[PDB]
Amino acid sequence: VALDVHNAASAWSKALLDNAARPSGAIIYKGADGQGVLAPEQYERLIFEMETHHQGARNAGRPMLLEGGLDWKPMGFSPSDMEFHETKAAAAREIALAFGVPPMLIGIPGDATYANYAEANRAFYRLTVLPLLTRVSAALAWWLSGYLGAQIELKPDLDQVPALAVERDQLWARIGAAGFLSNSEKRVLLGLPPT
Amino acid sequence: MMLNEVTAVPGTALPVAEFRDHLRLGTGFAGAEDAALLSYLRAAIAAIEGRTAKALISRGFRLALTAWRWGDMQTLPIAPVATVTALRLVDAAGVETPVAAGWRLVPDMARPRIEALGAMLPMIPTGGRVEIDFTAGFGASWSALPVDLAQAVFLLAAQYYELRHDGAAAMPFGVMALIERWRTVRVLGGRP
Repeated sequence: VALDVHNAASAWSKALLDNAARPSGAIIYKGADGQGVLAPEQYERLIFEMETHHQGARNAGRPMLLEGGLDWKPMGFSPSDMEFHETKAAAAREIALAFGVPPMLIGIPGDATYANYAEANRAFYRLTVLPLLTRVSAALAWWLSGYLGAQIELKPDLDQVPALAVERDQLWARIGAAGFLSNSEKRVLLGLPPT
Repeated sequence: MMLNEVTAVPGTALPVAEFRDHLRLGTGFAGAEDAALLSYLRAAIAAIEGRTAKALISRGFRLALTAWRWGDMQTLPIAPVATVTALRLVDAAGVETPVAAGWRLVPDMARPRIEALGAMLPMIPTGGRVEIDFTAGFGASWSALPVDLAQAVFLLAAQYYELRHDGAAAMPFGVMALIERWRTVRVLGGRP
């Protein structure tokens, strides 16, 4: 549903820029009667003084002598910005909610849930990447081990990955400052071969 | 900018005979002499050629102005123009030297304008303001007019005849609704 709200609200603004008549105003010619068109000698005159003198950036404010019968009624365009703007941004985040990405990574505007991207990238590789890749690599581990005789295990390393470095350095600071246990006893905690 | 006319219309070009056929003919009594009727048509031509900025009998004008508006322009006010006669360019005292080149009359009912060739228009001396004599109007006779404009003269000159002072009495195509398409529609009240 949120894909269809996000597609159509971006197609709302796409269409609205392509089929919408705003006028900057209207010159109303009622006439002596209740209705009256103006002659083609008058209409070519009225375009020429509207084109040359009253349109453009170079003509902003010409005081526009309205004769008897003529009138300039300026139109507005009252909903200008933000046609389905917050329903699109909420739809743009409930797409990111389902796939599991946090909104900081792809660039969704909104509130700051995560702070400084080192915890937003670490939340990405722990909530929706490493749970996803450990289920694919475990299915590669069983299916490929039907071809060679020995059963193989094949799991992601969750080390030398750059997003879990804030997970890793506080581990190296935790047992590294634990000075009571010996040097061969803390190499085995970090996954180092003791020498 | 004065724009006085050279010669008035003679009255033998005005339809004082066709006005009484509008006035009392077909329905009525077969009243006043020609000098009373002719005082009401030219009082109704001059009311419509002032509201619509036209000329209707094609007499000759003289537009004497002191500064051009642009250098490729100076629209002429009386609308249906033909055959600008001369562009006299007097000095102070005025030995009265005409010019004969540089401009083109552009006959146009919208903006009858004088539009010099290129980008430069004949300049004006100090004190010697330039005069234009032109012959603006529809035709020399009355049968050359647009008939709706000629009818609104008769609808108005029969109003000035059949009721004398400013008394009491709008129909679909009245006097106002017929001359509303010969009036000048301009929406520039600005600097240029």
